[PDB]
Amino acid sequence: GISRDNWHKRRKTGGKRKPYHKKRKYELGRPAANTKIGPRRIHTVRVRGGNKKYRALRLDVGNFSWGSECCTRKTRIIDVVYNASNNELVRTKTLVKNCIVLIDSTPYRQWYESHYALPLGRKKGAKLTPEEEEILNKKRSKKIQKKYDERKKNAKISSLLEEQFQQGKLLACIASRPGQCGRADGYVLEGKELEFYLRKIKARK
Amino acid sequence: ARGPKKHLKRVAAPKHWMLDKLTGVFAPRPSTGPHKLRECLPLIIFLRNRLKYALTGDEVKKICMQRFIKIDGKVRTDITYPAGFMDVISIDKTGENFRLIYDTKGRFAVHRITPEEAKYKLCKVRKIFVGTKGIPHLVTHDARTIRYPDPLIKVNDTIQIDLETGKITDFIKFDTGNLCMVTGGANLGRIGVITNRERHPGSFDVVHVKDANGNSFATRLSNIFVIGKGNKPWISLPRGKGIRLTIAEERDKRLAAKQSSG
Amino acid sequence: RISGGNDKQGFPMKQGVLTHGRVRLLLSKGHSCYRPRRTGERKRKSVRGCIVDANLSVLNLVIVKKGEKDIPGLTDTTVPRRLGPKRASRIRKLFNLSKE
Amino acid sequence: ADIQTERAYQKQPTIFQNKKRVLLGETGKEKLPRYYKNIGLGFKTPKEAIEGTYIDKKCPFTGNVSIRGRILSGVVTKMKMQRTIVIRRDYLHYIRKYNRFEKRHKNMSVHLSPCFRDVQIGDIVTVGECRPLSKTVRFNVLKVTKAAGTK
Amino acid sequence: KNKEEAAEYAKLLAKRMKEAKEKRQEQIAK
RNA sequence: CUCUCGGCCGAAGCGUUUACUUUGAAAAAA
RNA sequence: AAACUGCGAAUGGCUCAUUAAAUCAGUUAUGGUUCCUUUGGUCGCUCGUACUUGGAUAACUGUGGUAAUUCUAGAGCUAAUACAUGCCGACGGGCGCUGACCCCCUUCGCGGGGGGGAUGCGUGCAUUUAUCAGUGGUGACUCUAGAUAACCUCGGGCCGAUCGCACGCCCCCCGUGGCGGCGACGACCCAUUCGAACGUCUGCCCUAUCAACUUUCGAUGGUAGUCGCCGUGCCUACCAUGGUGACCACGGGUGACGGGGAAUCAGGGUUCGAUUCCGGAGAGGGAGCCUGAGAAACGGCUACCACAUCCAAGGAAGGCAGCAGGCGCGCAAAUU
Ligand SMILES: [Mg+2]
Ligand SMILES: [Mg+2]
Ligand SMILES: [Mg+2]
Ligand SMILES: [Mg+2]
Ligand SMILES: [Mg+2]
Ligand SMILES: [Mg+2]
Ligand SMILES: [Mg+2]
Ligand SMILES: [Mg+2]
Ligand SMILES: [Mg+2]
Ligand SMILES: [Mg+2]
Ligand SMILES: [Mg+2]
Ligand SMILES: [Mg+2]
Ligand SMILES: [Mg+2]
Ligand SMILES: [Mg+2]
Ligand SMILES: [Mg+2]
Ligand SMILES: [Mg+2]
Ligand SMILES: [Mg+2]
Ligand SMILES: [Mg+2]
Ligand SMILES: [Mg+2]
Ligand SMILES: [Mg+2]
Ligand SMILES: [Mg+2]
Ligand SMILES: [Mg+2]
Ligand SMILES: [Mg+2]
Ligand SMILES: [Mg+2]
Ligand SMILES: [Mg+2]
Ligand SMILES: [Mg+2]
Ligand SMILES: [Mg+2]
Ligand SMILES: [Mg+2]
Ligand SMILES: [Mg+2]
Ligand SMILES: [Mg+2]
Ligand SMILES: [Mg+2]
Ligand SMILES: [Mg+2]
Ligand SMILES: [Mg+2]
Ligand SMILES: [Mg+2]
Ligand SMILES: [Mg+2]
Ligand SMILES: [Mg+2]
Repeated sequence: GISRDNWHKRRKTGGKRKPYHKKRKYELGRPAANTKIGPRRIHTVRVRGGNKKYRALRLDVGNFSWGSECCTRKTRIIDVVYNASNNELVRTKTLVKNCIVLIDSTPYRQWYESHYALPLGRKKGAKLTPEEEEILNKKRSKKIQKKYDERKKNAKISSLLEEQFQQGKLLACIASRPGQCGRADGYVLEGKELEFYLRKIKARK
Repeated sequence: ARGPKKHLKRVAAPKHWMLDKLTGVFAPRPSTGPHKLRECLPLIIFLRNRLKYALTGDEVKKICMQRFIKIDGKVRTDITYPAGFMDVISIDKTGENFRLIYDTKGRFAVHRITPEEAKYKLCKVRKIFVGTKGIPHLVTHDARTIRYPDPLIKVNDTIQIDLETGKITDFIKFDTGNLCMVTGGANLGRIGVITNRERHPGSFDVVHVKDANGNSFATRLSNIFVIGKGNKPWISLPRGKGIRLTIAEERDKRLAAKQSSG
Repeated sequence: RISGGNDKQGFPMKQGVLTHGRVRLLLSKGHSCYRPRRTGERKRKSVRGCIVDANLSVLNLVIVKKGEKDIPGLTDTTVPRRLGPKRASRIRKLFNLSKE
Repeated sequence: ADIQTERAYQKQPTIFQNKKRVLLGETGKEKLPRYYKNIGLGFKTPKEAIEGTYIDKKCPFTGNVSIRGRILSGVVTKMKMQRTIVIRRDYLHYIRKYNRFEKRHKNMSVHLSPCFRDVQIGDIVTVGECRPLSKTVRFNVLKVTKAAGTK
Repeated sequence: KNKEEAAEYAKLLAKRMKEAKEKRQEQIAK
């Protein structure tokens, strides 16, 4: 079938070579796993040595890490925005390694509000729900309030991430290969890389 | 081929087995085990060709299936079991103990040992690595893995193992002035004292050895096995003390023995 | 109940195929009308469809509900003896035994 | 800016450049810590590799490659590909029948790291073996020495 | 077996570290 | 061959580098 | 006996058609991969019906179909180390975060400190991602080991519902009696053995009446991906215009499988090597696959191409370059 050998290629000088053996089992190849966005659907593949490869065909969730805060959380995947290799992958919404995607921001906001006890992602209208009020304005003792006030010194986030939190969606990059391991894992974009990808996305439109 | 090979042509067998050409087409292919195929001695070869206990391969099986032979204190019924360097073979039925040691000709010799000596063996440290939970592990030349070794033991050293419990009793460090035997190459079977070690980064190291009579030679680092500390070995030596004679003096010794015979 | 049958060439009927005639199917382990000789072996075999037609050598039937009278060859015969259960739990289930 | 020329972001994989810090340490300098390693065998790391800002995953000093095998030498002949050059190795082959020699040559495509600059055609290069980096490249430039005509 | 081996190696490692530190201290003091 | 650092030797740089010759090691049996 | 289950059938044997930096030989590398089996190491390290759980299938007994096959169909029974499902115990706790409340110092007092703590979440080894610090080793790791936040695929990683032989010691006891010795089988993961697979350097016969070749359909290199057991134009997208060649590229021929070797030879050399050993390739020619640790296997399967067997014309079955043997071919080669 699909063979990824080296003897069907031309030589360095440019002349062609005559093969001396037919296709072998260990030189085989398999059709690509075009992973889309939807309810989870994964097929297992029996590979050389008796091992398994998890061929993810459909994925909708994955665990992403906020590196600056070191906060890893499991969040759903919403859409694909940018792809360096080819723009056809963006149109068909294919999940591959190093593609830029949009993920939900709710678990990160919950962790941030439970850690620093500061508002985040809230509108200027100051509308609130009592659960969030008791999460932020809880009655703490002197020692615990002392730790929280000290934590409030380091509570500061760049304007780009704050705007993304206001929008409700974050930009992330996938670091795992969905077609090989069956899961879509990655990290939240931030810093110079976030600016680079924002500029690329804006220029694409 | 499409997979592992299961046969061994008799002419393609190692030459230190001293097999003859006209007996048959095949030779006993050693089973997988602690020692390499080219550096072991199969149990059948030692049991019928060296000791003359059996005449055919069937009699070797009839001996082995009576659970008479023990290798390193454990009963082996496989007739092609790979037995290698510094191994102990015990036959309780006849009360005999042997240790596989190369002679000066590079062949395994029938070397009888005291039953007290048959309780331990020497091993060469091949690998040192830390495993899960920060536990050191030591891997020897005969595939033995030992947990929690002495922190001072490094690679290319020698450890003494008690065959009953399989635990280290003591060790010899790889330093100049110790006693070593060559386990491979052109100087296989020679015994001497390490003189100096040459280090070649990215390549093989070369070690110089000098014997009792003053003859000097060199080998690669992988072919050296430390036997004893200083000039005193920790095991019993074969008839030849590890000194290789030239052809002229072998002829002289043979003629002297013939003259004194009769 | 219609169990199966064979057409005039002796080929058996398979449940899945919905036709009046014969087809050729690549059969592997776990399929009816085929018995592999090697592990992983598959073979192309001719199989008659499941739909009952007039071109059948024999048709198999299983009685599920009994009628007014009983056929002299089929029903009036006494039931034959058969092997009993071999697993202990099935013994207990058949004879309503307790743990004691 | 000058480094970012591809559709994908060019980053050093083993360096985390998004570590947050106080506003006082941000004003000082935005200087990313450089990743480099000693390749061994007595070869020294060029100062341009340590102090540089280029990104090259195939660089022997700042990339993910391992130098093991044979160490060879050649003369630079062509510099027209991106980050890889063509060198020529000359030798003599002995013919037993005539007791003489004949001149022979080989061409090698080797990878050239951005840390090595001011490399001209006709200077000596010492290369080391690594894993296959492309269809025809198996060696990486380790040292560059100038020609005899250097002033 | 796990417990006994762990305890024995803990004792041996304490002995080795103490010996090394003592020798280093003697070398530094001299 | 060369200072330095460590126990006359040990480490490190050697050699502007080769070609040549003489050693040594690794080199299936038949 | 038969049948289910497990293993082997990928070794061996035959031939030399293809194949000219290809195969192959010497020399190196995998710090860029997989590995049945043997040997050794782990296997209460997880804090959350068990005195043994479930449904079927053969062999067997009966009824049949077809001219025909190592074709099988229906009905009645019954097993597991087949197929599935699932606990107890160790289990007392320990450690990370959350932390109402309770104390002990200084302070006139706020304030500045030091402890204890109920209640909640997580926890072991493997898997995927992100971050932090720097036990043992290499010439060199983005190595090994450690810490932190999570994840952990229903086409699902481990954490024993298996078998044999000798059978004994203990209790407020005669019981739900408790404990115990050798083995066999199985299993996640390391190490080892047998390898396999991709790489590095050098090396091959004639031919210019073959002088330029490669790049539309990857040719040379870069970036990101896909696929693969892994490294790589192996493939994809976007890019640069590269790469080879009188030191003979490219093309053609070979009555070319390559070496260890053989004949002849003063010293040089010439010719041969299908052939018992080591590598390679093939099973009439191509191609595609199932199972399995390992095959693009052919005394395995599926098609096409060429031959070719039985037939009741509806269908069924093929591969001697394995041992004998037969036809043909030829100057040319043995016993069913
Ligand atoms: Mg071929
Ligand atoms: Mg074969
Ligand atoms: Mg064998
Ligand atoms: Mg001559
Ligand atoms: Mg040889
Ligand atoms: Mg020879
Ligand atoms: Mg069977
Ligand atoms: Mg098999
Ligand atoms: Mg034969
Ligand atoms: Mg080779
Ligand atoms: Mg690899
Ligand atoms: Mg293994
Ligand atoms: Mg039935
Ligand atoms: Mg099972
Ligand atoms: Mg680690
Ligand atoms: Mg790539
Ligand atoms: Mg590329
Ligand atoms: Mg020839
Ligand atoms: Mg030919
Ligand atoms: Mg001559
Ligand atoms: Mg002559
Ligand atoms: Mg030959
Ligand atoms: Mg030949
Ligand atoms: Mg021929
Ligand atoms: Mg084949
Ligand atoms: Mg054939
Ligand atoms: Mg034929
Ligand atoms: Mg065919
Ligand atoms: Mg198998
Ligand atoms: Mg085939
Ligand atoms: Mg045949
Ligand atoms: Mg065959
Ligand atoms: Mg024949
Ligand atoms: Mg026949
Ligand atoms: Mg003749
Ligand atoms: Mg004839």
